[PDB]
Amino acid sequence: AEFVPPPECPVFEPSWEEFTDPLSFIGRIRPLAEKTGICKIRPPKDWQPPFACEVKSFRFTPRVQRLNELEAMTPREAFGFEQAVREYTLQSFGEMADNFKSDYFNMPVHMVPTELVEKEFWRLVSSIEEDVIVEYGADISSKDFGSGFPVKDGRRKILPEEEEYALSGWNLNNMPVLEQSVLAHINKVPWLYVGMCFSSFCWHIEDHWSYSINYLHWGEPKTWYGVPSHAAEQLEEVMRELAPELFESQPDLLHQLVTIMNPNVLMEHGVPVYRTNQCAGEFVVTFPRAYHSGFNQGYNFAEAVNFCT
Ligand SMILES: CCCO[C@@H](c1cc2nccc(C(=O)O)c2[nH]1)c1ccccc1Cl
Ligand SMILES: [Mn+2]
Repeated sequence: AEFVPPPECPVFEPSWEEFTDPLSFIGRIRPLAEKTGICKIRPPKDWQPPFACEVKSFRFTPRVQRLNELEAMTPREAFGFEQAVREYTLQSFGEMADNFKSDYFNMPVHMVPTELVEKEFWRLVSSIEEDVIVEYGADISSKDFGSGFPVKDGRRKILPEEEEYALSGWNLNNMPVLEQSVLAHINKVPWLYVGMCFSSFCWHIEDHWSYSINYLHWGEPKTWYGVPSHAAEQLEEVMRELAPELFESQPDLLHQLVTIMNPNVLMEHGVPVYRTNQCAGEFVVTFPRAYHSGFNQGYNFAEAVNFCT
């Protein structure tokens, strides 16, 4: 009855030698990681970049997420006016996020097991008797208040011990993003995600089937689910079979806005699914055409960008 956690995706702990170049390292781990879709990379213990966002000015309006919006399809009065998008700071969002989680579980936020938040998230997604609503500071451009990584653009001070991280290849601002094409001869920045408990992103692949790299700067873990690219057509078949008929014929770019599905449903149809808990300071790499989704365990701050090889 309860949620069955998928098997864990690979976790790599590269030495300082292997950590020298990200593209070479990802190319070496590819024979295994491309068979799981996603993988986690723990940097060496002494690799600790600072947080370089403009915190004093960081203001955002997170989007409202109703967990059971799809199960509710199968009309309430004044639908569409459930909750307005409101402005937070990092501090005020974190206070709201911690208060929500501690009130919901009746525990301190860091004492709640990750398996319990996971089991409760999927129960709420399919629940018609309990309407839980959360907020997600998602798709915040790094050009607004700066990247979480230090950058040498002359906008914010960089200490001498921090210059290493502004020049590091693992700095998401230093990832290659320019795809090769003839049009490029004839003629992208990271995004930020401020999460709270139960805030989520649904199943999707990247534009142009691109790689993606994701870094959790700080906070509570981000829970991931990934499908290897060799099962991409299997997942899309399961989606079309079980998606509402109103959304079944929608283009993939639009359907990916509401592609929420319990991983056990995919596993029961033969789709291989892997999971991981991405903790603060760890990278998650998604491979080409690897479907992925997930949710946040609590107040956290992530940075993501598509990169090309
Ligand atoms: C309201 C959340 C927005 O969801 C993003 C999103 C993608 C993504 N990929 C990796 C990690 C996260 C993460 O929220 O941490 C992601 N969020 C998204 C979901 C489906 C389709 C397209 C887009 Cl743009
Ligand atoms: Mn993604």
